[PDB]
Amino acid sequence: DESAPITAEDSWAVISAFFREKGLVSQQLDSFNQFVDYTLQDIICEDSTLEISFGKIYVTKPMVNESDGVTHALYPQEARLRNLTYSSGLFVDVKKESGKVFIGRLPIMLR
Amino acid sequence: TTFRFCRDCNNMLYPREDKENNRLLFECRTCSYVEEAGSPLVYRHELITNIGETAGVVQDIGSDPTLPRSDRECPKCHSRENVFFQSQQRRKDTSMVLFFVCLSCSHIFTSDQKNKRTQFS
Amino acid sequence: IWGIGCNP
Amino acid sequence: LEPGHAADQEQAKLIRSAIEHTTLKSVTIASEIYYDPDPRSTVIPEDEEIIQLHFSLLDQQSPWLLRLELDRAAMNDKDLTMGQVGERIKQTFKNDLFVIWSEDNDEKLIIRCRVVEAEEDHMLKKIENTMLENITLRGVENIERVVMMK
Amino acid sequence: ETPEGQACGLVKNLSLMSCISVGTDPMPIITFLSEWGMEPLEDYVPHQSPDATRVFVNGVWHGVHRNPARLMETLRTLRRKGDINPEVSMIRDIREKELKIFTDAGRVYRPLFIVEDDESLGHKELKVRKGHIAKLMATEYQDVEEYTWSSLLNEGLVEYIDAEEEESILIAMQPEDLEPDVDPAKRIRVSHHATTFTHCEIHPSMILGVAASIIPF
Amino acid sequence: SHVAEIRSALEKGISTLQVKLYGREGSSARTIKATLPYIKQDIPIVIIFRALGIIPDGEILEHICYDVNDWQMLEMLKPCVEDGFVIQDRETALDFIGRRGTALGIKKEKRIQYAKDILQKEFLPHITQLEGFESRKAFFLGYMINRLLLCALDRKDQDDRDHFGKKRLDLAGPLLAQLFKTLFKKLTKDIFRLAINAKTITSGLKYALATGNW
Amino acid sequence: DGPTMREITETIAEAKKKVLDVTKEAQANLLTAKHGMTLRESFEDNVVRFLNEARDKAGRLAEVNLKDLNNVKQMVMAGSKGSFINIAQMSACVGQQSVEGKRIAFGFVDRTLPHFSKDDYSPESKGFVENSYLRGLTPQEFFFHAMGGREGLIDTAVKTAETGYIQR
Ligand SMILES: [Zn+2]
Ligand SMILES: [Zn+2]
Repeated sequence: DESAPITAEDSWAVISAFFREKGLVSQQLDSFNQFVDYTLQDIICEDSTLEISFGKIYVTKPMVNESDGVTHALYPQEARLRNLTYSSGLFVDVKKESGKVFIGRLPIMLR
Repeated sequence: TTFRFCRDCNNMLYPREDKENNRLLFECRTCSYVEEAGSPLVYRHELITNIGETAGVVQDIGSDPTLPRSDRECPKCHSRENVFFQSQQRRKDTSMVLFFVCLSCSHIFTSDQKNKRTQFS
Repeated sequence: IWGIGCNP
Repeated sequence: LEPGHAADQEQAKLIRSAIEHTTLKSVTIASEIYYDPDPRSTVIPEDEEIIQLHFSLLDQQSPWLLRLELDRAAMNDKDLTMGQVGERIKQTFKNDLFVIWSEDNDEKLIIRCRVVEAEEDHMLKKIENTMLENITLRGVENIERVVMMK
Repeated sequence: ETPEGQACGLVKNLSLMSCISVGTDPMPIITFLSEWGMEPLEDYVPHQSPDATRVFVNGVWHGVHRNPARLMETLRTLRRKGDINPEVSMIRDIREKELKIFTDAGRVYRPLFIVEDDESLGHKELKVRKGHIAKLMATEYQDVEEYTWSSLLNEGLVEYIDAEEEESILIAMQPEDLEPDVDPAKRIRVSHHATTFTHCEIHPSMILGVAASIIPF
Repeated sequence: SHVAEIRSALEKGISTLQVKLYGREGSSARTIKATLPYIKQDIPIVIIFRALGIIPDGEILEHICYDVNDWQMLEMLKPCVEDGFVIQDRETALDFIGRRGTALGIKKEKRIQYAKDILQKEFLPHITQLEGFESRKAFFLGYMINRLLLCALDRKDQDDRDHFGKKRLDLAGPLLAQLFKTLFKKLTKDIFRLAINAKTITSGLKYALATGNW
Repeated sequence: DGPTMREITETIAEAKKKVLDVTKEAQANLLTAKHGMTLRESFEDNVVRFLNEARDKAGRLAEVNLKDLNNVKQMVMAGSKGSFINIAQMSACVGQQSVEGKRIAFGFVDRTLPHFSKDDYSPESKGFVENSYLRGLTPQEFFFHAMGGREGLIDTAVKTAETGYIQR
């Protein structure tokens, strides 16, 4: 049929659907994704100041600085073995280099 | 048991007495407004009370899914579609009596067989 | 876990 | 229980009521204050019978009336008469509260009291409270409940 | 699952299917509410409109509403469609004359099968039907449209419920409890049923966290 | 005997409020007073309504007691009415509050001004912190009083502090926002003095995560 | 062998009937209070005694059916572990869960779980576990049994060390 009530067996298909979409640690991912995508910007508009006014924020993908050096991308394996922080840099468009400014490094939650 | 306010101020009225005629008045203390009492009952305290027993009996009571339903014939329209709840007072001292609401007609009835109420709360 | 005045 | 009783469940019952602490709060349905100015002559239809009476003339006193309504069930269960409760209120405010009450063969249990310008209902809502909370009718001061067992 | 000593019942673990509200801006909802007959609180004269429902958003009393039934219908339809974010909690407390909305972060919720009449048919049924299950089983099978968890939310089949909203629903344990000898070896069950079910559990074994999911029987 | 409490927060987008029943059953005149932040007395709730521009007994009781027929709740309020009887208008109400947050040298003008500020910004801030929103807070505080009373009158249970519907689990996101906010507040503090120290931020984010210290 | 099973099932069905008959009673307002106990208190008291003596006699029914060759019954007879209670929960009936000495409380508004209707004081609703461990618990009985569970764990955790302190 179609249509067509579900048996209790059919539960598990619904559940597999849930986990296929979200996996086991979705409250970690989701929360941190919220922080980055919207909450982070929000914090920076809740200031300025006086005029210096902060505008848009960008978060880079994970990079290491230095040695050296010589800023290059950082993979978790390398960060783990070499005792580093898996962070990305933060940058803000400011009002009176070109034309953002480096304000610190954000530890990035994996995946 | 019922409260009156100034016609002018909408402030509370307080009981005075006309001595030489022996009657009860309420005066305002914000102007000179006065009126007779519609009743000598100034104040009442109920140690053992029913008020609030049937709180929450609202037009939409039946579209409430968490409420138990039964078959007891409504003593008014004789309809057998009701919801029922126990007493909404939140005393230790309450009975375990049931209050029903007739979903066809709005009528409140009880399983209380020692019933000395007419209207509820 | 048994009954009142025994175990929870 | 005293040697030689102890089997007499009814004597146990008596001792229970003599020991268990009971205040007016334990026995009262409601308290009300009325303006009821003619001593004399009540406004309450139901109290004319009790005002009848006295009946005396033996050989004052505000228009305000405090009126308590007592539960016969809780009264019996504590071996309390009208005269007992009445006399107990009375010898708390002795000569500065006028007190009468409906009788034991009367159908409703009723205590009426008057303070013997203004203020005064309250001072009287206080008296009301000094009554419910702080008069001891029967029993002993800390003893909140008493259960019999065999 | 909780530690055995000092931490007992103070460290906890989330059950397999719970998630956590991440927060959504409440303004579209507040806006919608006024379009829909929510009298502002500078209008509310109680002695003069007593049966009114109190409307709260994130703890704010924004106003009052004279027919919450219809408002609640629409609010439910809107979330089941995706027009209000599924994460948003909406509770009507009928007897209490209160309708409460929550759009803030950190509310813990779980999904359940929605139950409707139907139609039809009819008595009350789950809105999931075998045709939906097929599409799931067939999107599973490949590894054509993806029929995913999100499809189920969007088609009003399944719905998120926080402990607060959970106050106002009636939940069937087995889907079998939505219909109309006894094997001695089975455990005894007690239904009633019921006829008034709004939701149904996906599977009861879902109250367990990760550790306990591993224990047989 | 009883308290009604709100801890009003902001999204954004702190300041707790307590409505207290000075009572105990079988005690005379059970009044209700509110604890406002910065004020060094509990203020009789009637003075607060009058501070918000709700003046007649009638309208204040209206905000609190929504059933005209509920003489029981109404009677629990007479002592409140008597409690604020000396204050008969908004200016007087404000001074009364103001004086309780203000040294004795301070001029009437500014006293009142202080009480307006507190009521605007420090009282029930989750409703608003701005400008002419007094009707909203009056009804809200009326609401709290209602809830206090329904409990004092044995009509509702006291609230269950272990109900999960009323907890919130903070996670990576919100935890990091409270740090980041503080750490952005330095740098943003600082600069009131290139020439941005990027280390302010990197270090504190990393400190809190390295040690578990919020 | 149940036989015993039929009898145990029927023993419990019996106590659900005494509990039902007391509910109807107390809902008519016929139950009389005792002295110095509420209606509700003395209602609960009756329900807990019916439920307890049902559990009790269901466990007894199981222990008589155990035969001499029965290994558990042999441990018992020898005195080497465990007790009546053990055998009874396993084979007959886990019985009443309880937090703070009462039946499972209405943690939701007037209900213990959202699968019930409001104002339901039936055994099922308030945590009588009807099934033995053998038959396994229903989800409701599972949760209520965890509730009772935790209460015991917490009390174990409060002595360790409340007692290593008394002894000192
Ligand atoms: Zn006036
Ligand atoms: Zn009817």
